[PDB]
Order: sequence, then C-alpha cells, then structure tokens
Amino acid sequence: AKTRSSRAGLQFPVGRVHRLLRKGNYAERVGAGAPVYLAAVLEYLTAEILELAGNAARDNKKTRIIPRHLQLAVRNDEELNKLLGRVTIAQGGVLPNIQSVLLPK
Amino acid sequence: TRSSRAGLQFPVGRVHRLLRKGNYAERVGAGAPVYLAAVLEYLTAEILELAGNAARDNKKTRIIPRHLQLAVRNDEELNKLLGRVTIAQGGVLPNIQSVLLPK
Amino acid sequence: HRYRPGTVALREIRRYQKSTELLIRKLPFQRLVREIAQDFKTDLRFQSSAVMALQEASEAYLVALFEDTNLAAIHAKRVTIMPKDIQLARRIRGERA
Amino acid sequence: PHRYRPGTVALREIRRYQKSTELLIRKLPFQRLVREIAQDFKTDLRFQSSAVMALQEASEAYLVALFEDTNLAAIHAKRVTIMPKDIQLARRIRGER
Amino acid sequence: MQIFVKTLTGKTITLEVEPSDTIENVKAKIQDKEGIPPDQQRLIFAGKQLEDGRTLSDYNIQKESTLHLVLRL
Amino acid sequence: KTRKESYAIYVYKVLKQVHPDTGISSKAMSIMNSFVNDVFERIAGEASRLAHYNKRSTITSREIQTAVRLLLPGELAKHAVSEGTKAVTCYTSAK
Amino acid sequence: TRKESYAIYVYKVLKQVHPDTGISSKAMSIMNSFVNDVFERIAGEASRLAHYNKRSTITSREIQTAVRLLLPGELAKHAVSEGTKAVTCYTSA
Amino acid sequence: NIQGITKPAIRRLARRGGVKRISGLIYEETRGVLKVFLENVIRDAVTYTEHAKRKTVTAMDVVYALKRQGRTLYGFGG
Amino acid sequence: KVLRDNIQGITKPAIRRLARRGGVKRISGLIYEETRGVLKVFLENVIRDAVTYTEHAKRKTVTAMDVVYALKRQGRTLYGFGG
DNA sequence: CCGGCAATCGATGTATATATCTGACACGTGCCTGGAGACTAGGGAGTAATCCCCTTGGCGGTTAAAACGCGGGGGACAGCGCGTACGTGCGTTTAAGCGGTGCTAGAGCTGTCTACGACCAATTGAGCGGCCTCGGCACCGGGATTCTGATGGGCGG
DNA sequence: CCGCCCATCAGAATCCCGGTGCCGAGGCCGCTCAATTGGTCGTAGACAGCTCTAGCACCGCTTAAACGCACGTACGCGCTGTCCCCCGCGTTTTAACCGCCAAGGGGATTACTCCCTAGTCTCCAGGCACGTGTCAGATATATACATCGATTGCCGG
Repeated sequence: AKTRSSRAGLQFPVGRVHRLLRKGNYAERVGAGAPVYLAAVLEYLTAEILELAGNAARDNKKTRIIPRHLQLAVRNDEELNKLLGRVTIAQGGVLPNIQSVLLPK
Repeated sequence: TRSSRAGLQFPVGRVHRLLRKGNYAERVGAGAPVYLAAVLEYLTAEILELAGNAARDNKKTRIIPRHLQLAVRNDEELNKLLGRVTIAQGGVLPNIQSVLLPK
Repeated sequence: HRYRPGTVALREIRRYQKSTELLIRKLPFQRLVREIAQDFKTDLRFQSSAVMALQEASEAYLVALFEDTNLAAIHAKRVTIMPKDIQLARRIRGERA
Repeated sequence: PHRYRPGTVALREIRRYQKSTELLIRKLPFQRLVREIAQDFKTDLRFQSSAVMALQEASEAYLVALFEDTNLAAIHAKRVTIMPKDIQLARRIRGER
Repeated sequence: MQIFVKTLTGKTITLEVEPSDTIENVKAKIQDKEGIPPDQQRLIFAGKQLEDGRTLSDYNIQKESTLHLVLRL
Repeated sequence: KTRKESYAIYVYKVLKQVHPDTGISSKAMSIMNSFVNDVFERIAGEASRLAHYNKRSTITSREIQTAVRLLLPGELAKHAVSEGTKAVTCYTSAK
Repeated sequence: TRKESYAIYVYKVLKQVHPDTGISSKAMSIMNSFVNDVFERIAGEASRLAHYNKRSTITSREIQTAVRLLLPGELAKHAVSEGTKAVTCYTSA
Repeated sequence: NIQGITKPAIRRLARRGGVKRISGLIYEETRGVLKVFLENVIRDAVTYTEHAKRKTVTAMDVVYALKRQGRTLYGFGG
Repeated sequence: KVLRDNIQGITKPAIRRLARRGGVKRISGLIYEETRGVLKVFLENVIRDAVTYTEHAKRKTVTAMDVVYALKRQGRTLYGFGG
C-alpha cells in the first residue's frame, strides 16, 4: 500500500483530488478524509451512469457508447434526471414521445 | 481614511477586509475595494431615491418595506436584477386583467 | 339589497392587492410545520422567526402560482380557474415532470 | 394517383426526427447570422469552429424545448395547431421577458 | 438636443448642445451655467475620459445621454 | 453581547444625502442590509471565477469591472462603471 | 504542454462495470465535464457550510452534509454508504 | 392539520393573486402543492440545523435553505 | 464586410424540422417570424456574454470556452465542448 | 335498392441481411513532474462548566372568523355549420457542401526585471452597545363622496 | 303591443378629517478593537521577441434542398341552448388571539490542552505525449415485411 487510492481501495485518484481541493480557494485547511470521501462519491456516480449507458448501448446491438446512449440513460432515470435537470448533452437528441391526442383514431 | 481619499460614504477598509477573509483569491489589489464600494453606494442610492419618491407619494415621512417593493417592481432594470428575490411584508403590484372587468 | 355576482369578488381583489398582511392563521400553520418537521427528526424546537419566514415564503410562492394559473385559465377562454390550469402552470415552470 | 391524407406524413416526420441526432439547420447561414450579430458589440472579431458548433447546439436545444412547451399550451386550449399566443404564454410562464 | 451632467453632490444639470459641438464648447457652456473653471473639470462617459479636441458625435453621445463630471483640484 | 456589524450607518448617510428629510424603519433597514450583502457576494464570486479562468492569483479592478458588466443589466452597468472609474481615479490622485 | 483529465479512471470504472463495451471520444468528453461539474458543486457547498459555522477547515462532515444537500433521495443514501466505507477502509489501513 | 388551511384563506390568497372565479376542486390541489413545498424546505433546514449540532431550528437555517432552492428572502437577517 | 438580411437564412423548412423534433403536428403560418425573433434575442444575450469574456482576456478570437462559460452563466450547462 | 361496416390489394416506406473498406479506438514506450515518506512546529478544534434566556405548556375569556344552508343567475360545455388556411405533391432554381490553394494575423511560449502586495509593530479614532426623549403614526368617531343596482320611462320592430 | 335600451333614485362602501395617545426612531456618551502608517522583502505579472498554426478568402462542380404553385379537406371559430354550480347573504359555532404565569432545557461564552495540518526535503513511479496496428461501423445493394388508403362485397334499413 503506497498510494492513497490503494489504501482506500478506489480507482479515482486521492492525491489529485486533494491537490485540486487545496488550490481551488475553498477553505484555509483540508482534512485527511475529505479527498477519500469525495473520490468515493465521484466513483459511485460514474459507475451508475456508465452501467445505465452500457445497458442502453447493448439494447441497440452496439459495442461502443456514444452520446446518444448517455442521453437515453440519463433521461430515463428519475434521480439522474433531477440531478442533471438543467444540462444539455451535445449530440444527444430527445426521448421519443408523442401526445395521445395527435394519434389517429 | 481611504473612504475620505476616494470621497465615498461606504467603508473601504471593511470591504478590503471582507475580500481578504472571504476565500476569493490569494491576493487582493489596492483599487478593488474602492471600485466595489463605489458600485455598492451607487446601487444603494438608486434604490433609496426610488423608495423615497414612493414614500412621499403616500404622504408618509418614513420608508417601509411596501415602498421598497413598489420602487423595485416598477423599474425594469431593478426588476431584472432582483428577479428571484422575495421582500418580506412587501405585497404585490395592483393588476387586474381587462377580461375580468365588467362590461 | 343584493349585489350581482362578480362585484364583491372585484372588491376583494382590490382590497387584498393593496394590503401587506399575512392571509393565513398562525396557529394552524405552526401545527402543520411542526408535524411536517417531526418526520425528518423528532424532539425538535423552532424559533418564532423561523415560522414567520416559512409563512412568508410559502405565501409568496402560492400567490405567484395563482397568477400563473389565472393566465393559463384566460388562455383557454375562461374566467374560472381549474386544477388543469395549475397542472399546466407547474409543468411549464419545471416543478412537475 | 397515390396520395396520403393530411397528418400522416407529419407523424412519420415526428418519428423520424425524434430518433436521429444531427443538426437541423444549415451551417453557413447560422455562421453568417452569428457573425452579423457579433458585429454589433465589437468589429473585426474571429471565431473558432468549435464556438459556432457550441452556439448551434445550444440554440437547437433551446428551440426544441420551447416548442414542446408550446405544444402543451396549444393542447390545453383544445387545439392541435400551434399559434403565436401559445409561444407567448409559454415564454411568459417560464419567466422569460 | 439635450444631455444631463451629474456632479458628486448629486446635482443633475441639463445642457443644450449639438452633436458637432466639441468637448471644449460643452465645457465652456458648463462654466457659463455653473462657474466651474476649465482646468478642473474631467468628463466621464461609458468609462472613458473625454478629450477637449474631440466632438460629441465622436463618442456616440446621443440625445438624453448622461455624463459624470469630476472636479480635479 | 458580542459586537455585531452591519451597513446601517452608511445607508442612513446615503439616504440623508438623497432625501434630506426622510426616515427609515427597522424592517426596511434589514432589507437594505440583506440587499447590500447579496450584491457583494454576487460580484465577488463572479470576479473570483474570472481570476480563476485566466490563471491569476490576484483580484484587481479589472476583474471587478468585468464582473459588474456581466452581472448588471442595461444602463445600470454603464453608470456603475462610470462611478467606479471616477472613484478609483480620485483615490489614485489623492495620497 | 501536459493536459490532465479523468479519462483513465473513467475507463477503469467502465471496464470494471461492463468488461466488453468500449467508449468513443465525445462520450469521454461528456463524462469529463460531468465529473468536473459534480466536483465543483460539492466543493462549493462544503465551503459555504464551513463558512456558516465559523470554521477554517473542510472535513468529511462537510462533504457528507454537502452530498446530503445536493444529491436527490435514493442517490444520497448509497453515496453516503460508499463514502463512509471508503473512509473506514482508509483509516484501518 | 393540513385541513387547518381553510377554504377562505385559499380564497384570500387567490384574491391577492387576481382571481375572480374559483372552481370547487382547487383547494385540495392547493393543499397538496403547499405540503410538497413545505416538505422540501423543512428537509433542507433540518439538515442545516443538524450539521451545527443544535436542537433548535433558527431563521438562518430557513434563509439558507430557501437560498439553496433558488428563492432569496430579504428582511430576516440574510 | 458588413452583412444583413441573414435572419432569413433560417428557412421555413428548418423551423418545421425543429417543430417535428418537438412533437408538433400542425403549424400556423405566423410561427416562423416569432421563432426568428426568439432566436435573435437568445443569440444576442449569449454572444454579448461571450464577447465580454473574450475581451477580458485581451484576445481577438472567440473560443469555445467563452461560449461554455457564458452558457453556464445564463444557467444552461453544456457537456461535450470541453470544460 | 342504397349506407355503413368490414374484408381485400396495390403502392410505398422502413427495417434486415450481406460484402467492403476505412478511420478511430485500443495498446506499447520514455521521461518528467507531481505524489508519497519522514519530521517538526503551532494553532484550531474538542471538552468541560456556567448562566440565563427563550421556548414550551397551561389557563381564562371575547369576539371575530369559519361553517352551513339557501336561492338564483351566469358561465361552462356540447352540438352544428361554414369557410378558409394548411398539408401533400410536383416541377424548377439555387446555393450549400466538398475539395483544394494560399496567406497571414495571432495565440502560445520564454526570459527578465520591477513594481506591487504581504507581513509586522505601534497608535488611535470610528463604530457599537446602552439610555432617553419626543414626534410620526396608529386608533376611534364622524361626515362626504362614490359606485351599484332597482325603478321608472321611452322607443322601435 | 311588448321586449330592448336609457335616465334617475336610495343605499352600502371607501375615504378624508380631527382629536388622542403611545411606542419606536433619532440623538448622545464611553470604550475597545480594527483600520492606519511606516518599513522590508519576495514574486506575480507586464513586456519584448519568436514560432507556427489555424482562421479567412477565393475558385470550381454537384446535387440535394429550397421555392413557387395548385388542389382539396379538415380544423378553427362563431352561434345557440341548457343545466348546474359557484356567488352573495344570513345564522350559529368555534377556536384563534391576547394576556398571564411558571419551569427548565439548551444556546452562548470561557478556559485548557493536544493532536491534526501545513511546510520542507528527498526520491521515484504513474500518467501523458507520441506512434502503430486492426476491427466496429458506415456505405452500397438487394430484399422482405408492415402500413395505409382506394375498392368492393355483405347485413341491414
């Protein structure tokens, strides 16, 4: 155990997050566990979005993920939709939706 | 004092201290507090002028939050600036849709 | 005598658009606030100023919502406001998904 | 002579354009319009291609959302045609001056 | 066409000048109507200090515009 | 009884400069205090972000001017910029 | 000049979640922007929290309260669990 | 206790909003929307209170929560 | 070179395509002029902010970072063009 | 013996299967810059103890608001008719898009040196808390003015 | 001759005036702590110079998209009738609001300590720029299936 990420068992960097915290003009001092907490949270959110996007990509018989799959993943989940409410994803598109009145009878 | 040198009413030293102990940047220049104090005093004077006119309209000698609300809501620039702000004990502007009025 | 319908309504519109008082009784609002807060955490206390601020914010929110509802009702060639107008206003504003 | 009834090709186009992701505006006219607009604030300016691309993406997203709100407002008034008053109502309720 | 000059004392005065009028002429009018000497007045418009040799049309000062007067001692 | 600071005296001085015979109540004073604090925070945050973008360690009058231009709309920005420039010039001239 | 980014860590997370899919170049840019945005939001809220209570340090309590304030209902619980587990593991080792 | 928000109070709020005629089903909707708004604000305020290790909710917590939601409120110490 | 008339380059079929992506079936004939006005207002605001950002940095070229910063300032975040 | 309803059938649009190639994604290498290990010094934050202030809980009364009922007029909704504006299609015209070519303005990097901001110490006056006093504003009673709706009247189909 | 439009009355409703009182705003005094002045030092940033890159301008050719015109239909808008449901008013109930009293919990301050974080130096390895191979996906072609709208047959009035 040499790096801090290995000690915490993460994939995201702890030292880089600590450096960004210390130079972003946020507070006079930064505690030891704050980078660990922040890195864990960021890794969790990334994992959630990537899992949903990968399922969407598989639904289309595709291998690689494109911004369309990210847009489909975000817009179909309530929590992610609330979080990314005022965000525009480039080359994303829209969810297919037609009002019931316009359909033929 | 620095306000006397700049010919202002608002405090320059206090603004400088607030800038330095607010975690905004590593260093703060000499003219930034002067500029900021001047701008703040100008905005205060504008709002107070409008509110005082509103207070005089109602035959009153003291300004109350209703007068501040009337001053802010009747000016386009101030309404744009304070667009998402609620003033306590302020009220609303009188406005009735023309469709609801009797024929 | 008797006033025709719609007159006293306009009188109340004029009267309440000029005052600045609070339009909801204080004890019911206090009770509602306490029972709402008891879900997130029990054994809690409130300053009087906290309840006053809550009442002011909620009243302003409701008044603005009713203004938008009246606009939506007028758009549909009506003078009566209906729940669908509230739903349309909330949906367009962004609160309702 | 084969001919479709009104409203069929409209639904087909709705289905087509809600499934793709390309830009729906020609690039040269938009570039010219952006340069003309920017000429008011400061002359002899230059633009990266990425700047114009980002501007186009933002504009298209804004217009699409506005049209969705306009469609909702039009349906609220028991109609299928969108009209300028629907655009005005949506913009007013959204808070845009 | 008419413009408004603001002083540090909150006093706003009205001036009747022309688009082709130079800043020196505007100044001369301000002394005539207020008694303030030529050397002491500094004019600020849109964050820029005006030059006596320039005209009002040079700085795009339109009708009912406002300029801030600075006294230099 | 810990000392608590505010902007009351300066607001009253400005008011007496504008309307020589006019008072103010306590609630209006609270509202004015909140307004001044809010505008201060907005301008300071915008200037700090501007300094961060261009890789600078100092906040200068240029950052304040650009923040005022970005935040204040219309003629408010013009008049505020003129006032700030005049104040800075007067401060520099005097010593 | 060297330019740093989150690409490698995002790719490692993806290979851990879906070990067969890939990612394109624009999706990587979107993910980078997302990570930066969330980082800035949480850090700003934590700094404001520390300023309110007259403290000169940022600890894990500020981060926990920040993620409780920002993240919606069901995301917050799992995020808090992950952060607490990571901090406990770091302290133990 | 949501029924303590009586129908005449809602009518007075509507009058201040400029509404002339009111349907009979508006009061239930108004109660629901008010409850949702209060729940959000009170949740945020209680979180702010618990971070400070206090057992009393102050006006500062309410002001901070409202500012977080995007509704600044003047006149209570902001 | 100063150019005008360029708002008419946003043709009627393009606005129709945008409406189709918006889910609209029938369009009145007066929608296009108002759409042009709305687009003009939006572009004016964003471009003003971007130019302010550019001139603070003493540059003669508008970059994508300035556009992203302006859009974030107006409360419209955009993912993909850096940031 | 036609009308409405339901079952065909041709045209058309869209999804599916099969090479083909190509530009983009995934992997391999050097180095250099930032992160980790070890140690020291100091101040920020935790902990304990006091105090007194504000919040909670209970009691009595009074009176103003709320709840309930009734009668009626106006508005909401459904149905019908008309006419015009918008959708679908076709032939013609235009400019967007692609592919090169050249040129130059300007963005980005590097070295220097200097003025500007931080830090430290002593001093002193501006601003905050506490106390008083009086005048602007709230309250009550009375008169004046203003709409508003019923009543009488006049008129034209 | 009678339904529709117009002028005129009393009656609540809001407002203005005058007298009374009373509580909050404006002013004054003492102290303390934060802003001012003077001096020293280090580095952040302005300035000059050079390099190369990407943004701008011009030309030629294709062809797909835009534009103009015609025809028909289906949707929007206006009118009419009804039916019921909100509004205005009167009576009875209830509980909010005000005043008063009492107790105790917890918020705010102070003193002390210790341990967690910053700062310094050394060392080394992880991540970024660069370069290369190959395969996932876009393209072109052929084909099968679903859908829509006109045609026609059948039960029924």
